[PDB]
Amino acid sequence: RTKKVGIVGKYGTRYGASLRKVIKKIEIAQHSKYVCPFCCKEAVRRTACGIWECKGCGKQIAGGAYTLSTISGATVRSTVRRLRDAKNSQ
Amino acid sequence: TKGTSCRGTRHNKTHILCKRCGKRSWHLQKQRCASCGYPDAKMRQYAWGYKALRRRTQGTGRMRHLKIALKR
Amino acid sequence: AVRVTYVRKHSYNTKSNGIRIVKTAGGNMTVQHRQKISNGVRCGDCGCVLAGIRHIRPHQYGWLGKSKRTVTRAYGGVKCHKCVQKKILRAFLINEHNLIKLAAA
Amino acid sequence: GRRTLSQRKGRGSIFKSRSHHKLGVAQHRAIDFFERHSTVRGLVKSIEHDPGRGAPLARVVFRNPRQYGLDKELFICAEGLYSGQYIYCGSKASLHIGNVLPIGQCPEGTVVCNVESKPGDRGIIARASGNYATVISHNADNETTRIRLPSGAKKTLKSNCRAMVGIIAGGGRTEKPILKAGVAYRMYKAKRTTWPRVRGVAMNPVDHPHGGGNHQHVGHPTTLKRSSPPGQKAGKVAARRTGLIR
Amino acid sequence: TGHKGFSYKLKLGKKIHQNRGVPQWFRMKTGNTINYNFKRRHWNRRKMGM
Amino acid sequence: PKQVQEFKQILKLLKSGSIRAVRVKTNGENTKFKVRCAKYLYTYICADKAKAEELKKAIPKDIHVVEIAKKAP
RNA sequence: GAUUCACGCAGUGUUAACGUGCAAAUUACUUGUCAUAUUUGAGUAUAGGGGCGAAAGACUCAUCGAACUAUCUAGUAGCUGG
RNA sequence: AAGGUUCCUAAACAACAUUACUUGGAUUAGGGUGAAUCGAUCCUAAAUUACAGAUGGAAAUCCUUAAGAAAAGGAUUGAAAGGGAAUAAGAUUAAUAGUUCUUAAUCAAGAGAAAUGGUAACAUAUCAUGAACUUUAAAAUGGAGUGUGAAAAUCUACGGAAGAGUUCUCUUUUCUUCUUAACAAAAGUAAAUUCCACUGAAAUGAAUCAAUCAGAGAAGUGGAAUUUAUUGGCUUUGUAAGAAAUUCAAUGAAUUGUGGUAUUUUUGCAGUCUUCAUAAAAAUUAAAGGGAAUCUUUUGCUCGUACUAAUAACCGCAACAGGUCUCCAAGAAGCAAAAUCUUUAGUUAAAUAGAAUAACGCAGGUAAGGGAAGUCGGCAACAUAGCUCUGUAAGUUAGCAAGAAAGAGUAGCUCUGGUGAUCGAAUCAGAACUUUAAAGGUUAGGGGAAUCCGACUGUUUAAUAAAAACAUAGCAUUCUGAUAAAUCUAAAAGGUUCAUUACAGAAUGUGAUUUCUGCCCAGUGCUCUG
RNA sequence: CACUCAUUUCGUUAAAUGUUA
Repeated sequence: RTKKVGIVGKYGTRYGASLRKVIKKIEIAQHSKYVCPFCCKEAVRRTACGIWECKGCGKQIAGGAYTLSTISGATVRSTVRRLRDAKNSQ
Repeated sequence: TKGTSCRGTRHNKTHILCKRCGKRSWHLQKQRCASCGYPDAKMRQYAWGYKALRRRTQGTGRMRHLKIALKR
Repeated sequence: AVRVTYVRKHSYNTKSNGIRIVKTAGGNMTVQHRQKISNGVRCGDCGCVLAGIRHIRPHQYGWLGKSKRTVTRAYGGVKCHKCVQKKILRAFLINEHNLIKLAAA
Repeated sequence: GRRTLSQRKGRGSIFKSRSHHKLGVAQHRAIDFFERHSTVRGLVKSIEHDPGRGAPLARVVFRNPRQYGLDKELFICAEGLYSGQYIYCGSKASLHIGNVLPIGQCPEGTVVCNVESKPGDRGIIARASGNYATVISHNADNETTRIRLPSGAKKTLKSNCRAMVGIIAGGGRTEKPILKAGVAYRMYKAKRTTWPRVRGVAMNPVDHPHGGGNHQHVGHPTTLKRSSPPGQKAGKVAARRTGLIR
Repeated sequence: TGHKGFSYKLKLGKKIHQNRGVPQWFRMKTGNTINYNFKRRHWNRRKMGM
Repeated sequence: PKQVQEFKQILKLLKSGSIRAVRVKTNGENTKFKVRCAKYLYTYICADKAKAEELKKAIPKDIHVVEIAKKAP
């Protein structure tokens, strides 16, 4: 249908090639489905900025602005898990 | 359009009648009277308004009680 | 066609100023006043609309019969059957687990 | 001359916060015995969008420690919190995401958020989207700990200052390019009146200190002292450096 | 307006009552100088401003 | 206005002392017995002339009866 | 915060009409715009070296490069008129 | 809202409405506004104001639950468009009527050891107890777009009853009426959604305009609930034909079926999309957990209610071509709520006319041959214009340019074929023949080639400047760890951003994208960990 | 330098602070 302007085709020709390309990556992630961490169904969809609701599974999860989990919050979860193990074991 | 045209939308009263002085000087949004200086306990009078003093003061009304006390 | 007028003195199409134009005797049409559409009861946990309770205005629930504003079950009218069924299993299974885990394991 | 827009902002008439649809004040619960010496459990009932702020808010329900009833709270949601989760607040709380612990119980290197500046003041630092503070070091001699603020500055706090373990949800909000003036207009729907900013050079000499003449230019240095009076303090104040840094 | 306060309506009625002329018998009094009421008004000529 | 359905309940209405007035309207097909009670106006649609006469006899003699036809009173 | 037409609104041109006017700013045609940075009512908030301003020294009751009103005040005038 | 008696009637016409008036929104005198159910009253919103306290030389300012021996928890006011107990039809008046009258209803406040059924979802004309306390739900929540249920209006099929129109030319014809409320009932019968029971789906199925869904269980079969403008959505029934409509006779008689896979409006519903926007509260109501204790009848207070709501009742000095918020809404034709014509309703008066038909005007037109030579300048006018088919360049941020440009067709009449359901929809294609050779009555883009500026949508000097000016997104700089930064105040347990916390707050410059931002710290600023 | 006792900034329903047991 379109060569390379896939989702930012709604913007027409009026915001600059680079700005349309930067927002294209974010809008694809913002409107995509994600695997539910509790029921493993590809059904998590954003409702508001930072709120992700799992449709066929009935869970409301706080996450990133445009993705279910940020890379910064992914390391923090692993950092806290490692720190808790050290505290629990000596 | 600042002349004839803009006067068409004048259908909201800034002032209504005052309970204490009887003049259409009660500002609705300010909740006070511009003439008698309502809820303020003292009646509003100014020395630069010498005519406004002789328009509403002692003796400009009925003097229902004071007309008898002084003559007595 | 026959054109109508408001009967009350509300001249604006607000939410409480809904009307229905119905035909009357002699071919003339009269103006009614229609009620607002109301929501129903929701489970306190899952937020789902409860069955067996009508979606009417809050003051109209008093006029209903006693059995028409609730369901003959525990937490009837405030919790769904799924909401209640998990409450029963949570209550029994946690207490049973505590009985063996602690309390003379 | 006239009064600049920065001066008119301090009277707060049309510049008051548009805080009508806000959920409430987001903070920890008031500190009591059961959280100084024990732990309380709170259920995350729902996660909501607080107007005017980028991070989601959690409606946590602690039962009650002393009376009969409920204690409905309103936390700033940490990333990874979900509905129906059990979170714990107290000194002996486990080191899990979403729990509220005294800052002295967190090991060095722990990532926390909604930290208290003064104990019992219900959270000050690390409250915006994706923001956090890191525990640097502890000091048991005077019962104090060091944390790293999101701006990079280090702060020394009492060891019993409370914070929530994890990242504030909603990170990456500012990485999406606003494209339209309309979107920026809607961004301040539940905020103050600031958005359409007229440049000072585009004004007249009465309106602004930058109000120029026949050519749109400032005319005098834009770096000013901190002691400049209001109405002339326009531009960069106490600027140590200036320009595209290298 | 149709909608009005009770005391405002009574002040409207008084302005109606005062918009009347001198009665004929009053004009035949000896030494009479009051023939026409000069405090008179009409709705389309002067607005009473209340 | 409420409607009684069969022949039994109407009789108990005239037998009861709550009655206030009775109006009988004869139509081209049926006859309606409208019992004016304190709160409601109960009506019975009798399509049988034989049972209509029985209902007419059961009316207590001390109550007002209005017979209506093609012309209203 | 795509293109257009209509209900509405504006005011690009005629530098048309009128210019002791319908009007102390309007009329006609042409043109533009005609729902999300939209249009609009009511309530409410902000007041004069102040307010408000997508910024024209614009608007703040036909009054604005500092409103209106009253007092100081019969302000002073080497200047004009009698 | 504003006006305030302008409303209705009678007498009367001096003045007023640029002539006149027997007319009038004008003069004189009378008459007129009826509520338990409509509103105000009640609740709170943005906000507003008290006692005590804090502050000030003073006037007074601040605070609104914090400071209090005040208020179980926090005071006043704030909406005739927000929330809200409950009334309809017909008739009636010179004028008021969800207000009077007739009939029929509804609401509130009064008076006369604690049940069953179903596996279940859940169900039983009050039934079938349920205190303190706590919890939940309701009141009570954006917008776009698609599909669809129902009603009404319009159109139309079948069968008529009654009246009217045309009729020397025809027309079994054209037109009009054929209706029914609140509140309740339960013959018959729907659409959508969500749950429950049985069983367990792969050869994966189910389905929508689109989607979407399923072993945390699909499809199938059988059930439960709720929504659909009052009871229960529609037909039907009570009210209720006794009303009303249309006729006929001189008060009395006649009628008042059934349908439609059509269009529009209204009202719900179901899922889809969109937000760095997530789109009120309280009065007040119901339910739950807990287990303390052991049909008739009466009353329903206060205030508003007349009239205009505008080319004459309002604001502009006025019966001013200006301005001023809404509700209802027929036919033709068309994509269209466009222009044009008509029906119901309103009106023919709205700063006077008659004769004549000079110049010069204002408004609307046309024109031989030429075709911008006129002019500062194609100003003004002309011109193009709907739909279908073919075709469409450079450039480009690859999205566009584009309705590019360019070309052909279009009428009337008589036919044929395609698109469905178990008779019907306007839509499309094709073929004969005829003509004045067909979008054009009305409506209805002129196009192309370059250059400059602003990136774009948007805003602006009300009344000589609408733009290249302002805004904008993008880029960049500065300060600030909150007892802070900025900043209002004479002061202040004072105020604003701040219900906030660096992805934040505050102060600035440039102005989308692409490419690039060179050298200079002497001077004036600013800064230093000196 | 050490303390708190005026003073500053706070938080709560002034709801287990400090020392023993």
